[PDB]
Amino acid sequence: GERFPADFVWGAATAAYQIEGAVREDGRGVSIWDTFSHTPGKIADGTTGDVACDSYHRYGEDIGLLNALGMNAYRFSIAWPRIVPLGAGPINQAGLDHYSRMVDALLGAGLQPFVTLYHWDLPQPLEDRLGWGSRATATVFAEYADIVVRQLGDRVTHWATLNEPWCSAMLGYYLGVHAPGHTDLKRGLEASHNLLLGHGLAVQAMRAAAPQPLQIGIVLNLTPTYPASDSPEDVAAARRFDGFVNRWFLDPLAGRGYPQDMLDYYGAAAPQANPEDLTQIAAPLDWLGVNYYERMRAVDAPDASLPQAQRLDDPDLPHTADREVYPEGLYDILLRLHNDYPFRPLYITQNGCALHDEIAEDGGIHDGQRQAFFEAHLAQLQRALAAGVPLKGYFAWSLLDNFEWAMGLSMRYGICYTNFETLERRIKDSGYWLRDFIAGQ
Ligand SMILES: OC[C@H]1O[C@@H](O[C@@H]2[C@@H](O)[C@H](O)[C@@H](CO)O[C@H]2O)[C@H](O)[C@@H](O)[C@@H]1O
Ligand SMILES: OC[C@H]1O[C@@H](O[C@@H]2[C@@H](O)[C@H](O)[C@@H](CO)O[C@H]2O)[C@H](O)[C@@H](O)[C@@H]1O
Ligand code: NA
Repeated sequence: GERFPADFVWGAATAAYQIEGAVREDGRGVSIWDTFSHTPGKIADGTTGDVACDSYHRYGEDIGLLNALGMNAYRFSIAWPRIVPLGAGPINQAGLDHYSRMVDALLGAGLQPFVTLYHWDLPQPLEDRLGWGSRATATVFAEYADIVVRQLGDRVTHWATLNEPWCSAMLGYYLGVHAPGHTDLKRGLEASHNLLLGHGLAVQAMRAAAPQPLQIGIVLNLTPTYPASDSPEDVAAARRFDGFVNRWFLDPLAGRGYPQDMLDYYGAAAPQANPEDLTQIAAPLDWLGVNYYERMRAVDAPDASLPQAQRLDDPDLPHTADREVYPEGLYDILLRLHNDYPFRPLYITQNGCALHDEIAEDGGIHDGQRQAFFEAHLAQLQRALAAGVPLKGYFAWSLLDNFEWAMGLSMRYGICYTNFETLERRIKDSGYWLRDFIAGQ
């Protein structure tokens, strides 16, 4: 009841800005996250992605970790700023050559590359022209996608267009906690539409530019939502939050248009989604990736910002450094995708947790709660497979401790510990647990 398919993808995941550093090297342009990180007060601990894990130079060390963990895949992102530094403008061949070498190093190690094209590092020049608030950014995103697949698509079969458009749109343009840091609902919703349109345009451009058949998907963060009580007010709140995070993206991707309950709720703040756009958004996916960290147990919050839902913590569930642990939410969300939506196959493209990790006296990192996190979530994946869910792989978040966006370097999600001063990496106990679990397969 333990065993995964022999062809199951086992990996760990990262994002370029979170790990690479070398922010001005080899022609790289300025990204929104460079601008944002360098804006006083935006990052909790004053850190930036300027060095991060120095993976631009140290990716071979990262490959060494993945090999030591007995993984058979690595999910990582390509930095648009390294490929088209102005966003819309000339290619930077040095950037493409870098990722060509990295892809070859992965394939040489027996690690399948699962490449994300957009993991939040929009070139700043595009943001100067409204960024995801402009349709033209979707156009030039698709051009970037074409450029990269033409060069690497002879070797990489598995691509994702976007990582987590809800974060880019709602955290970056509505709540202002992620780059570029805008705070307007209409801007967030407009951004969400142009992200989805970028996705659709990119799929078509990638299929046209591809030198071989590709497996193209999109990666969504999904948060299963539960009403804290069965009162109408709390059930409605759960429904609005579920629409805000999940259905807003799943439905148009599924060819169902935007969810009408949310359209009516947002009113004129929602974009004018003409039919032609929705057709483009609903391009068939070869796979869908799910990023899962937590559930939302919702109570009505009439006085809060839309969607007027607040989290009610449950005393019966333990917390990590930053979240409630709820492994069964992964089962629920997969069963929902399996039964309620058409996408298949599915991958878990990010799942992991943050702890107050410390190097112990013996030199290891004794992260038992993270081991238990993986054990429990993988148990729920076994249950989901048993129910018929077409799950084809699992990527642990993250390969190593990294720059976690607005939290900076101070929130450690790695299965490997990163010393940010020396840049040494050390496998945590949870990493060795994953190694041995995967090898039992
Ligand atoms: O049939 C299974 C595949 O269904 C695709 O979803 C399509 C969607 O692309 C299309 O817009 C609407 C039109 O009604 O139909 C759905 O079935 C998924 O994208 C694939 O992942 C899935 O394999
Ligand atoms: O920096 C830590 C990780 O934060 C996650 O963001 C979660 C998101 O998954 C979830 O859907 C919403 C609402 O429940 O909460 C956010 O905090 C990102 O998905 C990860 O990429 C990121 O590594
Ligand atoms: Na705790």
